[PDB]
Amino acid sequence: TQQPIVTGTSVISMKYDNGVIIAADNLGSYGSLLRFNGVERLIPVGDNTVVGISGDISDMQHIERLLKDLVTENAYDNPLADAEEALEPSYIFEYLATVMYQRRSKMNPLWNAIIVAGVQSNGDQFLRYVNLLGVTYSSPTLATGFGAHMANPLLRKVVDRESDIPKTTVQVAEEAIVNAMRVLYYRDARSSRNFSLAIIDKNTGLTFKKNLQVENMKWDFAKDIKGYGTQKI
Amino acid sequence: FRNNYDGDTVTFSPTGRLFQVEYALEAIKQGSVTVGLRSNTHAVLVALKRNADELSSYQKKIIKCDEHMGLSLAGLAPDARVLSNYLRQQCNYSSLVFNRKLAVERAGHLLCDKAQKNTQSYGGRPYGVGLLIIGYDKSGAHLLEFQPSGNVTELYGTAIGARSQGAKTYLERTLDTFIKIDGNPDELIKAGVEAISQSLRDESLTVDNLSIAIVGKDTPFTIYDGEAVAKYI
Repeated sequence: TQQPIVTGTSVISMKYDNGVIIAADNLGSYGSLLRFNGVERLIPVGDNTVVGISGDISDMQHIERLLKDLVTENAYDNPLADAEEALEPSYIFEYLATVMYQRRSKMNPLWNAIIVAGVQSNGDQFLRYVNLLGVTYSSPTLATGFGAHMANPLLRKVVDRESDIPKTTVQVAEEAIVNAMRVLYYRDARSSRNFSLAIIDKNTGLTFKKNLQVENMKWDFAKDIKGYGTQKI
Repeated sequence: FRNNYDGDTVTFSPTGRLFQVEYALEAIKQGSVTVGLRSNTHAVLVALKRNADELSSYQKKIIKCDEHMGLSLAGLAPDARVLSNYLRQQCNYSSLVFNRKLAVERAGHLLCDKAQKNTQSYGGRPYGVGLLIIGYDKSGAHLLEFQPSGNVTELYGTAIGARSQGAKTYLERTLDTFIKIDGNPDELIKAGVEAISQSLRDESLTVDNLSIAIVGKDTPFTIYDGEAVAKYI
């Protein structure tokens, strides 16, 4: 049993017709201190999988080492390591889910919320979540922490059910994701303006965008607001 | 000579030989014959079951390890039970932890290493059984030959046991032919029964005497015995 120290906030994601999109800002909080700003919380595994992590950063780094090892180990005595026998997003997830549940079962959890996004070898999209309790679930859209409360409602307006997937394009999806990130920047006190976004498309492959920034924010209406009730000036 | 260097597996002879391993290999040669061959869509196992009396049964020689993998044994049956059980567990681990079916090539590496440990340590003994492993994984049909020395090899076809040499030359001849028996299991099996009968001498393969197993593209590893093999005699 422990307590998170340096933490990463929301991780949001959704799937579109040709793949999945996942994003997460670059902040590493220390309580209410916005302590670190160059933290990458999206971990690419191979070229068909990206793992988004929130929660304790020290544990995130541990999961990173684990993922690198998975790649190294899968390459051993594997002549088809970059072909038929490369790591599938589902393998990477089942692995992490296993670890997450074993650790909570030993009363020593990896204090994180994880979302594994990718495209299977047969082209199928992959989006599944696992957290410190070992709980897992899939949905056309998935978000952790604050994003679960504010991103999902927005992302679900694009893909409310399975049949909305084929009707959604990368442009629509990426736009929804970028807007959600802005909303989270407005209301989440542990969020950052800088973030990374990655797309895993069954045709274009893995696109990993770094250093994005929330833009087009509305703040002007603030000038009109004064006092907290009766004040006029 | 030999007598002074064949007391245990931890001793090299003056020429670099390991007699205990070689004596274990001898248990295989004394074992009933079994054959294996594969095309590009299937892999088949044909084995001659041996009986003690005409009042006894014909000891099974094929063990299923998973829905996509199985093997045939020649030599000490108990040692086959042990090794196949270890294989069943490795296949199981792969599915439960990684939601991935174990690659036949990996299964072979695992077996090789398990046998190798009983050839470099004091107190233990080499395994006294040979195994033929067939399976369909993410890279098609496969056939492996396992020797107690720890040597495992991937082939298009092969045979082990007494008089196995007959069937083996036959396959080395029929190669270009059966390797193309794709999409037609009955043919591959017949081609197997023909290879195995090339090692007969005592009697002729009867109904409760022949044992066949197959696995492939859309065929879970299944074992056929008795009436089920009648249509092949």
